[PDB]
Amino acid sequence: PIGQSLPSHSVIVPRKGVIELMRMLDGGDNPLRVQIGSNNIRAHVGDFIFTSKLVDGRFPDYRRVLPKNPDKHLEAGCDLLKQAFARAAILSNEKFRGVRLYVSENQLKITANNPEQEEAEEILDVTYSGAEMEIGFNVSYVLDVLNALKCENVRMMLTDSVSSVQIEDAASQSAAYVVMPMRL
Amino acid sequence: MIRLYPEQLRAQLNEGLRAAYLLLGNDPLLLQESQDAVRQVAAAQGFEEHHTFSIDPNTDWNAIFSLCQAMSLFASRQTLLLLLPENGPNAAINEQLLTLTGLLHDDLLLIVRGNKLSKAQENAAWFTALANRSVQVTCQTPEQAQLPRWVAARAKQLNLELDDAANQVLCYCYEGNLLALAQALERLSLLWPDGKLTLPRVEQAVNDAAHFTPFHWVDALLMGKSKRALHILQQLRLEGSEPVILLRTLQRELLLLVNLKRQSAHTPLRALFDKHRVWQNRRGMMGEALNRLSQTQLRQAVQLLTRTELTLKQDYGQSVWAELEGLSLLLCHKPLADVFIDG
Amino acid sequence: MRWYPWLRPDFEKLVASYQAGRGHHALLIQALPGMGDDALIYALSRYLLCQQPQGHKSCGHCRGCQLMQAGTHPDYYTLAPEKGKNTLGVDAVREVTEKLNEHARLGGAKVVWVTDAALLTDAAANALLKTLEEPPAETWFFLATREPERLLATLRSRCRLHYLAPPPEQYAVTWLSREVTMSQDALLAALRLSAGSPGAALALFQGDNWQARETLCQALAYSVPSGDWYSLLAALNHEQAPARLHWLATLLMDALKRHHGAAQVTNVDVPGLVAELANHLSPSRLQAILGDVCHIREQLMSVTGINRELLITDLLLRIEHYLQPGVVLPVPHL
Amino acid sequence: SYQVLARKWRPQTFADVVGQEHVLTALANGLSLGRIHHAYLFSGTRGVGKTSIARLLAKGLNCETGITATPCGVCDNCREIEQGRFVDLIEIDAASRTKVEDTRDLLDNVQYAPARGRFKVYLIDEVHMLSRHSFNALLKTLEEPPEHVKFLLATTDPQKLPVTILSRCLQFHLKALDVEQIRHQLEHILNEEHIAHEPRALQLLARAAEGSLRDALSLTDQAIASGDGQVSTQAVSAMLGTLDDDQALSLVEAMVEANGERVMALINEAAARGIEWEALLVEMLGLLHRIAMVQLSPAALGNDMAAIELRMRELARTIPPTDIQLYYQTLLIGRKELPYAPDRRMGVEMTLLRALAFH
Amino acid sequence: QVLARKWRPQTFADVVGQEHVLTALANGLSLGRIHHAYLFSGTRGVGKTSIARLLAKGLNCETGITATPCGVCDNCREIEQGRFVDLIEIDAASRTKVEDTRDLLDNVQYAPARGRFKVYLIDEVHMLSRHSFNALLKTLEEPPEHVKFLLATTDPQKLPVTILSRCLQFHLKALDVEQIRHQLEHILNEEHIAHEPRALQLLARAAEGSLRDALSLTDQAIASGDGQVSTQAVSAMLGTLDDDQALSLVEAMVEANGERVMALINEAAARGIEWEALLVEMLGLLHRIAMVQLSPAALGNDMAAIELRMRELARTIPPTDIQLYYQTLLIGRKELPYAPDRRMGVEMTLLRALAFHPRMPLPEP
Amino acid sequence: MSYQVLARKWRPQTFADVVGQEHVLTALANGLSLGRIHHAYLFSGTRGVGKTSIARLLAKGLNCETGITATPCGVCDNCREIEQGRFVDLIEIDAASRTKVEDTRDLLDNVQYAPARGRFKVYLIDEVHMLSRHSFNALLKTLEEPPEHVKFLLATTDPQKLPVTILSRCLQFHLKALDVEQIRHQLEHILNEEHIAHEPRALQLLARAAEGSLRDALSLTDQAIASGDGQVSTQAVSAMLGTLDDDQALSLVEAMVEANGERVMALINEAAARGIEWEALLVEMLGLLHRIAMVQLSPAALGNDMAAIELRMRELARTIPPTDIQLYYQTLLIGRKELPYAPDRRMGVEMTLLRALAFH
Repeated sequence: PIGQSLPSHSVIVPRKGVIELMRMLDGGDNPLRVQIGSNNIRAHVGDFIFTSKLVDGRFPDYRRVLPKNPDKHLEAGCDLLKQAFARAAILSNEKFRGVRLYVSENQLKITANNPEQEEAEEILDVTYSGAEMEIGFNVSYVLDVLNALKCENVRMMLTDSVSSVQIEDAASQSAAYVVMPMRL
Repeated sequence: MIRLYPEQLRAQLNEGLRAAYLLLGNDPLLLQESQDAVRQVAAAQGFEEHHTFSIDPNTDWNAIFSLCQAMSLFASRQTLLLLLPENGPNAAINEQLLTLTGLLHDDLLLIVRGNKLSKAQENAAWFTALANRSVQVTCQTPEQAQLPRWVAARAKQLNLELDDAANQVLCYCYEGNLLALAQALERLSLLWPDGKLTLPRVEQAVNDAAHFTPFHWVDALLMGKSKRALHILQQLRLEGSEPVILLRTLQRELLLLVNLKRQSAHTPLRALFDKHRVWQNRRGMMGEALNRLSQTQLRQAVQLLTRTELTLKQDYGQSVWAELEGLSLLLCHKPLADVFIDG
Repeated sequence: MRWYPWLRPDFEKLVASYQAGRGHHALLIQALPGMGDDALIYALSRYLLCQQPQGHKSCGHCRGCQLMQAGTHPDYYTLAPEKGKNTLGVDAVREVTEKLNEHARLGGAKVVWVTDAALLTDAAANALLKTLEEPPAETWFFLATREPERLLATLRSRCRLHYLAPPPEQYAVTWLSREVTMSQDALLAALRLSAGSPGAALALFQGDNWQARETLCQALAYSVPSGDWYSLLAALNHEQAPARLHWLATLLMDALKRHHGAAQVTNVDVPGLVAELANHLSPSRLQAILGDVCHIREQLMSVTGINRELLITDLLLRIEHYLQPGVVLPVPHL
Repeated sequence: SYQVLARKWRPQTFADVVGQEHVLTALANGLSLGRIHHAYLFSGTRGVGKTSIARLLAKGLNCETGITATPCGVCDNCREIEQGRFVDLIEIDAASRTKVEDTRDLLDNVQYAPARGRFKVYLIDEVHMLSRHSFNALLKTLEEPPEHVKFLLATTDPQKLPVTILSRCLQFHLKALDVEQIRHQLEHILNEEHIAHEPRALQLLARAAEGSLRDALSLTDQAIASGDGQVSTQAVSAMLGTLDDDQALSLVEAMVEANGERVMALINEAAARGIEWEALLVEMLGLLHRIAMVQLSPAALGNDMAAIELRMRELARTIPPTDIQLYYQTLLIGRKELPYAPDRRMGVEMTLLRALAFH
Repeated sequence: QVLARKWRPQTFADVVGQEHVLTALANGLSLGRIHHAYLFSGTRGVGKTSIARLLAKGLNCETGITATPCGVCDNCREIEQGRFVDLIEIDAASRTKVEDTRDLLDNVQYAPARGRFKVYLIDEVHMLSRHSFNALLKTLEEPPEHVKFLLATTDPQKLPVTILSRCLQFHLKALDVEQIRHQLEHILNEEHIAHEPRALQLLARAAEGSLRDALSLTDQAIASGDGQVSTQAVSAMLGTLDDDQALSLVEAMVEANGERVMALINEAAARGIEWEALLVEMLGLLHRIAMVQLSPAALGNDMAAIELRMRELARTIPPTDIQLYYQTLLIGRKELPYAPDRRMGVEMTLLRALAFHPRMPLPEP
Repeated sequence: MSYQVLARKWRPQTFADVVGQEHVLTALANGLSLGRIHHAYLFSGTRGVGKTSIARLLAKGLNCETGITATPCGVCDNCREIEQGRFVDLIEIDAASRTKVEDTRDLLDNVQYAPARGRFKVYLIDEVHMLSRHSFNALLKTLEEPPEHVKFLLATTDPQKLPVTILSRCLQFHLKALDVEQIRHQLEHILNEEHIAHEPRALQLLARAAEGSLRDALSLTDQAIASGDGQVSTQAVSAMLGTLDDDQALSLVEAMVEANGERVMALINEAAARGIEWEALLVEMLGLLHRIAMVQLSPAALGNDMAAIELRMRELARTIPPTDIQLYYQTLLIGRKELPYAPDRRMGVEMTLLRALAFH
């Protein structure tokens, strides 16, 4: 939410940078301050001065990617889920880690099978109204965000049906995250 | 650097610790023989730590200890077989070769088997500081000529009589193939109870671990024996021979025949058969073919030879087997003449 | 090679054009890379990468230029062939290319120039199609060939060709002459023999090639009457056999020219010899023969496992066969 | 750098692309109907319209007006299609890639279904490059791929491309483009361009575009680049090395004159300018063809050697058919064999030599 | 759509020709002369496979072992449905590994779980690595008395001789335009889809004995169109005319025509149709004529009635002429590349034949 | 049901078992029985020599339970063990995964281990030529200074991929091709003893048909048998030989030379009927002509392996003068370039052949 309205600039930082920056935050350092320049930006954190030339070119869209009607609210605990999810993947598809979900309403249900025999099953809870979300996605992606999600009530806004599910912190909206289903 | 002939390897081996006993030569029988003699006497000489480690064309190098006082968990000198690159040690190699020369080569008693080095390698510093301590053992093969001699001494390796009548026939037919000839004498010795060579006996069973050279055919051709040469080839087939070889070798002789035919039709036969080459025995066959083979009729033949060569070699037509039947008679022109459409 | 003066005007247009973005960022310079294209190319990058600054300069100054001079210009690439090959592989390509999707990395435009695009590979080339066609930002691509023939068409669909013939023979000779002593006939004989390309013309006088040219020339004059060609095996038997094979051809051809009445020769480095060919040989067979000289020249290059010699020899005999009657005398076709 | 036209000349509708109606129609037609294959094979010359028919189709599938004969211009999906980014659509150059590796990965992502698209449409071009394995791997999903997924194959050549692949595509063979189809389209194009076109050059280019609209278009960009503005004849005739001269017949004649020198000295200078041999060759050949034709009928020709028609005629009749065939033949073989010569200049000399030796 | 796939065979019914191979299969299925190994080689039109599923389904049912043209029980049905257990289909994709072969070797050990025999089935084997070939020498050499390996190798050439010495070879061969034509009609009658025998012929002709391919072509006709299989769509998207055109011209050349020939020259140039198609077309006919010279035999399937033009031509045209021309033509073909143009080239080669006509060449002065 | 499967035995499973390949078998036992055995050896030779069948016999006499005998020992179960892997002292250690340097290191940590049954460690390493350069440093270690107990028994069918050092290092025995009679006889008695019906001629056919390999002989019997209802029937073997073979050029050569009209076409049609490449068929014809043309410039032309067909080649040759041979040859050669622009090579060929007619 914070920031300024103060101009954004093509500040497309790489992959690496963001890491050190991220590093330059933690509570620690000074607060992170930015001169967002297209040019470069000039970041202030630690005894450093971290500065990129920026790759200048667009950064692909990010509003569309939100599910089509992410709306069923799958208020779960990010953690529990993150656990359950972790377990389920094992005898889920072992390739893409594409767990398939059939979140029983208000509960949850998950049915995973690793093609290669086996199957994993969970029963968890998600305050989820609206009929089974019946969407599977790459659990490999997911957990990542659960965990980058410091928020532990994460409401998912899905459109129940093998379509994108937005997950956001339920608790704020900061972290809003979208992954996409697997196969059709 | 001292060149030694394998049979005299003991001279330098024994007398003193030669650093790099460099068995450059190529007769495998000779190389093998020069290798094991150093080793044997090396292993005996407290260098039992004996390892083989090639020197790739690759920079290679590994055990470059040559003194460091690292051991006393397993102290001793060791010895290091280097199989050389194609032409010998290259850079990196040369380098780390020149290092060893520089040091006690302690624990790295050099045994460099290989081949003849390249010149620049031999002028390359490493091959400069080995000198005077190393031993080059020429492991190069007999001429046709020295071949019987050798062969004859070599008989007594097997102690069996051998027959020099046979020796020759071995020297020709195994002209230049010491190793297999050595094994030749072995298979048959076993095969009989007696295992005594002599020519009659070596006819009855012939070592099927030792080749019947192109010569038989081509020479048969020299003569003009346009059937003889042909038969040897029926055999050269069942035998599976790569045609390349036959071509190669045939090419060798025939181009030699051209050139000698240019100068021969006015220069006594066979002198030139050895003023160049053309074995002794061939020389006759060969002095003939110049007279038989008049350089002109000879031209079209080359044109077919080339033809086949290309058929093979660019085209990988494996019908060169049939192309030759033409050529035999195209070249020979029969034992007489009988030159015909090319193929 | 080196930058020669005759690379400049090409450059200017191109940079002009480039600067005007009329000049397409692509570019193809026919001219031998032997007749200067490389330096010309790189002269361009020199500028182009530093963003094209000044109207047209090779850039002596510029950070781009100098960092490109240091080469450390990341923008900068030299993009030679791959060395695990010797042709400019796909991979080589894949890289530099993809680095340009990260924009400029130290500014100025990039210039990513192939040294001799003549030297590209196919996975490389195929790879390069889309990049040479499609313009990435600040990219000025610069390619070099012996001749345009050094490249594929689909590529050239998009090559903004900036032709560049050899400079004229005269100049190509004067240019050639400066640097190799031996008569302008040898310069020219050679130059001419080079399809008039200098860069190409020059090489001849190096080595014992042009001396062997002569050498060869001599043995042959003996060969020809004598019907011993076989003498020539060596004169032409060489790593430059094809070249020596080439030395020879241009004379055979000169003899057929005499066979069409034609003073004109491409080896003006001796006309006597030329005459005698025609002289001892009917054109039919001269002509037949001329074919084959190259053909061997080809074969020496084409046949796997081919005895250079074997081939050099067969030929002599066979010539020798032709000089001879009855021995049917071709003319080349079917 | 600096922009091209070729692309910029790529369709939005069937018209932008000249020809292949069988395909245009085949396309308009497919599209409109449920005759949407998730396997298409556009096989035509590089941007003849192998790539153009693909574009139309794309917009039409991811026409946000469904599947439509024409791609219903604008649709977001349609207009972004020819712009960067467009999730439904994922396009590919299998050129840079040769690896199978590249081929494997590709099959995996079809799963992820857009969070808003309507056919995850796949466009492979330059597939030929890819290795065998790369090829064979595609058969699997050409047959039954997951839904939305498509396989618009465009190929220059479906030849480095197995039977089974073709067996498993709609192959809309885009046939080639008539010089005129080209000239025209160009003529149309260039003129739209501010810079004065240049007919001569238009033709110079029309024939020169090599049946591919893309190049055609390319040429042009390039002609401007080095003509620094404006298409003019000369810059293009020269640019093209093209001899708008009758030197073809000149030499033919001088061969016939038994004239050695004239024929030869002329080529050599031409070689200092490196002048195109072929151009020169094709022409000679043609004349001969016609002349003989002029023998057949000095009318039933569909000859365009009219300026010299009389010359043709003249030749045609005076020289027996036979010999005409024969001239024609000699040089045809020499042309064949021209390149073979290590100066280029050398190969043509041979051709003519042999002609000149024929007379 | 994939009518190529869809229409594939599955019963003995769906196997055209190779009745000998069916008869044999039926037969060897009756008296136990079944050997472990079978080896189907042949075209991708009949499918190497189809005939295998038929064998398979004939090797095990759930009604014992009897030859069966069609599914029964499950086993057979399955088998053909690509559902049977002992089925174990052997193919390739990006797959070209050893590991694949291994498994097969392993089930040999096993006795059929549902089958009366284990019923493995390869398609074509030639994409796999060197190893897997040899791996089979072993198991093949000595196989269980309850595991059947039904090999298929389009070419038995791929397969080693020791195992091949042992194999019951069956070869599938190519299918006629007529049979194909006969077919496509039938199939297009099942999925009633318009066609015209000429379009069918044009198609049936273009297919390359691969019904599967004949079906690929029919597919892009239907799509080039909107489901039609008219001659234009077909002839255009195919780039091919009809023999008559040529024939009419040929009748023109023989007859030395220069205008007629010029005409049909242009006729061709006008249909946005190919120049050597013609050349080709012409050499074929020459030959046919010439065939018809010797026996009242050998005439086309794109002529059901221009037989007479042929008979005729065979009769009236001295053999000599027929060779000259076929020849003049053939050279056209080869040289056509260096031609300054295919049409000219085409034009010029006919000028040649005629300039050289063994009737008379062009006006010769 | 594969019925009988004889392509597993009747390669040398005993020192005497197979009556072809004696060249090796004889010196093998004189060496072995006697103590004059080497540390290391080499086997080679074409398949069906029982390539391996030899190495295994060597280990048995080392490891027999009748000492070091080359004497058969069947009551010696060592001996039986040895013929299988079962013998501890026989290691059938292969070579197809012993090709990295580490694969071989291990085998040498086991050259510190004595014959636990036999009297030689016999490491039977077969088909060797697959090893990396590094692997080849390390095997030589136990040769150069040799550990006797281990015997390394090497089989290959490519002795070239093993360095001169190693070769010089090893004693090589070379196994040859089996001849018509070798095979025939081996079978004749073996099947005579195996209670198997051998219609003699089937042998000679099969014997003739494949010479070089004993193994082959039995694989072919296996099909012959399946087709012969358990029997090596001449019917079976001719049948089998027909499956795998068709000659359409000899017949064609005859028909085209005779100027038979429709036999040529008939044949061309048959040649299409049971397909044959038209190009290959051209070439198949070409070669026949040459063969006759050579039978006329040398009976030697027909090599000894050609005895089988000499009679007809001879006779074709002699019914035809060679000029006409080179005339048709000329025609064929030309035909051969027609196939490509030939609208069909069958036609191309038929067209070609209809030209041969005119020269009869």
